[PDB]
Amino acid sequence: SAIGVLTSGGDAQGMNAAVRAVVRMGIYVGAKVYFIYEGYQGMVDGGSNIAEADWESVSSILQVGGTIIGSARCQAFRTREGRLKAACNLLQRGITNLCVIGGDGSLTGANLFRKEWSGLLEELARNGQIDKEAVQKYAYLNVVGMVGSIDNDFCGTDMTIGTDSALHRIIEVVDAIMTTAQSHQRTFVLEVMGRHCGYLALVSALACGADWVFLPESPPEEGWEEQMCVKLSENRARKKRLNIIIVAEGAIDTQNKPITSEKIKELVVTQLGYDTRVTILGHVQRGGTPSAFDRILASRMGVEAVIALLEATPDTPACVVSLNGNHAVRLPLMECVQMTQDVQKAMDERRFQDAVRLRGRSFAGNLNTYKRLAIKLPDDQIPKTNCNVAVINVGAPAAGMNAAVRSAVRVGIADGHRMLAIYDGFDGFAKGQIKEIGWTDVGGWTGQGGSILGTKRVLPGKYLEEIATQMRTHSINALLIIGGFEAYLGLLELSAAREKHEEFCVPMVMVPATVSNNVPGSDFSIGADTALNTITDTCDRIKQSASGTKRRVFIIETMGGYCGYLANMGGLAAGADAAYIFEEPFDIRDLQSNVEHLTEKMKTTIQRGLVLRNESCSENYTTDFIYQLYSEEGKGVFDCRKNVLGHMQQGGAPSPFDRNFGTKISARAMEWITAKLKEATTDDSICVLGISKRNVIFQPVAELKKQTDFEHRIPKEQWWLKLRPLMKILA
Amino acid sequence: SAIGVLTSGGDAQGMNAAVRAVVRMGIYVGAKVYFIYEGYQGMVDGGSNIAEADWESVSSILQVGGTIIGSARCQAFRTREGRLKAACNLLQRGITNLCVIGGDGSLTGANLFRKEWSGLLEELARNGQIDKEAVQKYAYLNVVGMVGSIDNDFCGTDMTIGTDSALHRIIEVVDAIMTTAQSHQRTFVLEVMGRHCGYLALVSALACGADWVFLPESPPEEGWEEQMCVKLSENRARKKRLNIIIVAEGAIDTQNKPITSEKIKELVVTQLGYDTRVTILGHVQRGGTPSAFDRILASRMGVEAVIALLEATPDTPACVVSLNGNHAVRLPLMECVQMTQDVQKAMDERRFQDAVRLRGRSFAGNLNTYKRLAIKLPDDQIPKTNCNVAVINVGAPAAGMNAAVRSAVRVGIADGHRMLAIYDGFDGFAKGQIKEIGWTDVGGWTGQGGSILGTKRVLPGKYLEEIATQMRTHSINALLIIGGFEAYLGLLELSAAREKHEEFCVPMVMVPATVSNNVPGSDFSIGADTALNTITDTCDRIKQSASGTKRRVFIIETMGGYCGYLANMGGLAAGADAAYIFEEPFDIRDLQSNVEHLTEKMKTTIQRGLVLRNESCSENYTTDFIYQLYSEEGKGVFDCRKNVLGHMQQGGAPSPFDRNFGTKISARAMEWITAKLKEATTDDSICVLGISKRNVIFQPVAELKKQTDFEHRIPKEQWWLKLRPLMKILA
Amino acid sequence: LQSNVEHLTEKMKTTIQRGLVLRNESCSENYTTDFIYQLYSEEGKGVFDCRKNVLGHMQQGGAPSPFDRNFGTKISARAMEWITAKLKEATTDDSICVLGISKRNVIFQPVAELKKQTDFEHRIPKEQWWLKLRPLMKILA
Ligand SMILES: Nc1ncnc2c1ncn2[C@@H]1O[C@H](COP(=O)(O)OP(=O)(O)CP(=O)(O)O)[C@@H](O)[C@H]1O
Ligand SMILES: Nc1ncnc2c1ncn2[C@@H]1O[C@H](COP(=O)(O)OP(=O)(O)CP(=O)(O)O)[C@@H](O)[C@H]1O
Repeated sequence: SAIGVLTSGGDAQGMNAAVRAVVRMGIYVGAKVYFIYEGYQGMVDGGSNIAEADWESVSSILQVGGTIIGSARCQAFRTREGRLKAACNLLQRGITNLCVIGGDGSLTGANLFRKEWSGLLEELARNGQIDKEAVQKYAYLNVVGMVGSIDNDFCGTDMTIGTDSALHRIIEVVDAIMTTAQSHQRTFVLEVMGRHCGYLALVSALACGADWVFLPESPPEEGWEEQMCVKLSENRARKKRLNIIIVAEGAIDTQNKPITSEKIKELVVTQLGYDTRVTILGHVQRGGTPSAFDRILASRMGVEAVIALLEATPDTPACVVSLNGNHAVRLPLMECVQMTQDVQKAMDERRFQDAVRLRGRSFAGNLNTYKRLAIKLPDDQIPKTNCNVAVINVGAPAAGMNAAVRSAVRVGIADGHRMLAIYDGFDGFAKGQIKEIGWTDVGGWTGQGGSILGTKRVLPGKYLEEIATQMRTHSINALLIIGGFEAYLGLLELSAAREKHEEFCVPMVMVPATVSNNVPGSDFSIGADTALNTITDTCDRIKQSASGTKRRVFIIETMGGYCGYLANMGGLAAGADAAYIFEEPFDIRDLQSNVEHLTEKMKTTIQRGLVLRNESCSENYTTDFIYQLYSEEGKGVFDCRKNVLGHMQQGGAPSPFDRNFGTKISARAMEWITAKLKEATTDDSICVLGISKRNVIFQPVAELKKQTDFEHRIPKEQWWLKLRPLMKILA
Repeated sequence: SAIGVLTSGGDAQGMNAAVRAVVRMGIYVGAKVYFIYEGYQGMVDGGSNIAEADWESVSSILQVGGTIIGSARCQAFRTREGRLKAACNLLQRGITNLCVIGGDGSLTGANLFRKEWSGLLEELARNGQIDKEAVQKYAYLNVVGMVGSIDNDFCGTDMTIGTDSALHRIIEVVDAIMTTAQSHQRTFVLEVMGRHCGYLALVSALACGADWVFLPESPPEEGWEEQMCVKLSENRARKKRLNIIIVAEGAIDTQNKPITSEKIKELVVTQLGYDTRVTILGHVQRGGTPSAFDRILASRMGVEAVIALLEATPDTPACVVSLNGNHAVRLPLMECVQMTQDVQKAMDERRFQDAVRLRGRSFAGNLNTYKRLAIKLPDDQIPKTNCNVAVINVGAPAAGMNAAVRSAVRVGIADGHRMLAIYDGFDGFAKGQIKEIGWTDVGGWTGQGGSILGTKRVLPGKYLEEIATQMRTHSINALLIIGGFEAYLGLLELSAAREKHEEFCVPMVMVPATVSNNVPGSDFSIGADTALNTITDTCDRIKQSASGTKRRVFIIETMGGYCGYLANMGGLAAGADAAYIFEEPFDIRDLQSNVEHLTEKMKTTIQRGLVLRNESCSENYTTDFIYQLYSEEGKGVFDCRKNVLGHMQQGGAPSPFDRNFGTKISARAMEWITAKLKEATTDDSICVLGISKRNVIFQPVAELKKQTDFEHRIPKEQWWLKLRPLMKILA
Repeated sequence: LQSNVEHLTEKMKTTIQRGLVLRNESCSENYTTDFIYQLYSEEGKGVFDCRKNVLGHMQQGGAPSPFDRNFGTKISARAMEWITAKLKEATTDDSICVLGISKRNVIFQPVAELKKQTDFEHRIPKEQWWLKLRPLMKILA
């Protein structure tokens, strides 16, 4: 009936996408929606800090860091006197539906407010408000929270709006700084945010393959000073021309004593005498522009939040909207606030594995993976099989492939295999471009764009004899492929060729890597976040144009092949007005309908348009056709420009999502390989390791055939199609 | 003969573009060229720190911060014992020509070494070297320096390699931060580099329209504490949701006492009680990737340096290569090293106007312009004319237009005019979209992409009657136009329409703004540095992807109209293999010849290609044609991809060059307007204010007609065409 | 366009399952022969399919048709008669004109007079006789 939305706490990139999603979805469901300026402060002050919102108020906001409606820290809201005055102002305007976008504290605050919402009974016991209105507006205080925080603090949620973006800032800094660690082989201690949370520290570290990291959840344990210094001297012996050490603000040892970045420098300058600087990043990390992931994430939960509020009844407890396993869920607000404090309590009580376990499994996966690729046991202590495992790149280049290779190699070596790097995909395979590869060979790869080993789309079918010859020559006991649809096709071909060539009767696993995200058996592929970010950046600049000129509509063609992932998701994140794709037919009625919408849109103040066309979405309805239609039908009203982005959409260095995705899923694949070799051939030894809903699973290529449209190289059931109605709503 | 190049001192972005330019140009003139690794240290150590360089060695270097060959600080080089050993190693390889890329100290070192050369006579008096070789390799030690430094320290030079890039890092941080300041209404004190130089502080401040700045050249003078605090409270009264204060590392008051950023925070937290943070940026500012300006700059001086060396004779004194007024000059090395110390001596001796005067006029122009737009005299003290001056945007959107508008408005108001903002170019003019605009209305624009007032290409010719009606209605005493060729054409039309419409008999001035840089009467236009960076940014990401297979050529189409500025300069900065432009005809022989070159290039290790096509460089030879030719003729060898960059080249946020160029030239134009109105119509009152070689000048539109190719809307004589031989040399 | 496409669709429920669409080469900037080909192709998808042809420079001809030979012959002779008659009376608008067929009979019209009857920007006249026949095509189809 009336919805109020506010933004409390340390601001986060994506907060604006969320407010936009709540205001638009609220209005779309036919509700009125009120801004509450300056977080809880606006609610305490009242009056004009509360103001109705229309469609136009949330445009030009999406692509912008921080909150276009303010975040106040609000002391007053920690006091009964403040909360009475807040509740009063809400009742003044009939607001009893509340959407609160903030962090641990903001949500602890809203949980407390909700419980206390019979502060109304105080209001009546004074003049405050009418007696009968203590019952009209009673405990139908309907609270829903979304966690907007760069820290990944909150317990319920797998992810928080801001984190991906903050990690972008950190890695932009880290990548920038690595070129100045050559002006002397400098050691840089970088101090990142996460006051009582190590997530942002951990992820950064993993993403830039950092030499050491410090988290409060998981302290170093006694004697690390020497072990770290061994690492950094070993690194000068490996000839590494720098060192990078990532330190959470709230890092501690096993006694809860601060490990400060200035402390670390003194240790390194003292023991080793390396030239050493310390950068305190600070509020950069809250700033800049919201990544495509946060824009989309925030947009999905702005919408679920509005549904959760209207679906709520006086029975339903206050909840927190979350994406767990790429599905939007509601979680009871009380319990999540509780669980988060519990994590502080675990650290406070020197119970560190408990803090880590309570953080979620995700946290522990990052931590475990990081250690494995950062600390190398001496050859003496890693005994193990005389197995030789190969690593190859197949498909077109995808950002993150390199990270992936480095991970596979180190985990294999760590598991005591011997790692063979195969060059140029199945081309180099057929021609025997194979060489042994070690731990140091893959150092500094975690953020390299493209493919250093080299990648080709060519399939193995016509080189089975030659390829089988190479496996025999090099005694290849297993194979890991990092690639796109061509890899998948490659496994099918080799699976079928087993009965003629013994050499292919080994465990073969693939992890998916392409900008296109068209690989069957995985909801995500290494490289697509990078691409979405370049698309998102580009559309932002485009709309800025459309906006200066006014009355202009841009038609923009994107990649994907027949896979409308980049187009669709790119559309959402850029706040386009339409994104045509192959998996959703559209006729000239659909086009005329969008054209008529845009026409009406040019009677408002937002006189711009953004239309995205998947490059292979329609035989006849080409980018030109669409450009010609809209140009012509808008004739009294707007004009158009077509742009074909083409292969620059790939982007450059992989985005952190792709680096870590590359790193994490590849290591998980190698684990599978060693476990299999350890029990020493059927369908179960040739599979795709991919992300399916909640968890990662290995799916035999046999099974994926029936789930695959071979003729357009896209899967048959694609998860992101369920999101199609958002674009149109949120526009 | 033989040339050696080294990189000493605090490293700077663009140092690599310079080494590449020296190696390629050295070889091109048929010299041998040696790397000297690790600055002066490599020269002292000898052996393999000196290594001959071939063509291939300097590829993949251009787009990378810092030095691919090291910078050592070198104590040994401060001692006769070190310099003897250095001189010895040079003679061992016949190196007697030296190119030194560094700063104050590096260059002071090379000047000393030069004077002392015939430390050789010591070499003979020992075993060191043959007696007769003390005369073959004698005082034909030929030294040439280039200044690679982010600080703009050195005196001779107008600009130093690294500054533009560093200012990019700073503004990237400052832009990122503004977002979290809005959110909480925070005051941010940012501490930037410039140990004993205020340039990087000053330019930043101007580029992000900072609320206060602190330079060591120009201290605050007594009573600033209160004056600053008045400013920041006035800013909350204006409802500005943040404050940004830029503090040079080496800021001081009039007594040479440190003004620390932690000191500023205490003053603001104390007197006003605003929420306040401090960011120390640190070595981020030396990092990241070299801007297009530094790439081009460094490339032009790498080349001049090689010429300077071979043209030198034992008479000619060691020099420092510089761009002053966009023309490469040689400056005696001794005198420039002297002058720079003089500036420290001036500050040390509390002689502050002398430090500013010795910094150059450029420095004092930035400082003066900054103050004018940052400090607003109370209405009481700004009396002045009852004149109404209009500001309009004409042409397609260009990054920096907004900065320009803000500057015009404030300088006009400061000059006691009444400022009218005209919306949507001559469209809105004809339709009377005119409104008064004030000081606060333009706050926060300095870094806004696109055009907030709005721009249209439509010309006034068919709306003279209507437009004249608007000037009469609003009593428009003068006009400032920020725009491209359409503005220029617009002034010609209105100039001609004077005799029929009295209303156009006012002073009209235009400042040039377009990504294209095709405006006659100016070597530069507001928006083109942004576009060059977008082009440069994009090629970098392209080269970053596809990595191991290579044998790929990218054909990339750029804007400009018929103006090959973006294409040509973009080509240089991106290190392209060709950039086809309209001002230099090419036939199918030319194309076949480039294709056959690239073919030979794929027999080397650098198997990539980059071809840029100005979008209107040829009717028949389209981007597709070129893509089809190269694709086909490389068939055994390489393959291709075409990309049409399109409307992103306008930009996201304007680059600092464009912001400051926008700000400075617009203010200068408004000055002209007020001076003209003060003497109160012929050709001299309708002109283009533009940058011509060394200095800015107003040129009547009458005079520019003969200097204009009207049919292709480019000027006739274009300064950057003299640079055409570089691309091919440096490739 | 959509209305013609829907007509042809219904037409393919009768026995005359063919279609013929003609496009004047400059009839629309945006609605090109390809656009129309793409629309009809796509919207007929369950029903009919398409082929585009651009006739081009054959439309000039091989040998002229008899109408054109005789028209060429008859009007040119008539123009020469005019020339000799004029030269025989031996300068204003009436000596520079277009000899052309207007309704029933041929007439000489000064170029001065034809300017106001001319769309210069698309090089067609303003009032064109055959446009009165436009309803026939649809009727007779
Ligand atoms: N009892 C409570 N506990 C915590 N926060 C509360 C609260 N009651 C109100 N709040 C609000 O939360 C603000 C505290 O800062 P805060 O902890 O909320 O940041 P945040 O949630 O956005 C990021 P993080 O959760 O990582 O701290 C206060 O200004 C106050 O208005
Ligand atoms: N008088 C001198 N004689 C010999 N070497 C000298 C010298 N002055 C400077 N150098 C060289 O340069 C270094 C010392 O000053 P430095 O080069 O570091 O300043 P700089 O030129 O890099 C940057 P800035 O612009 O801030 O002064 C030493 O490594 C030394 O090799």
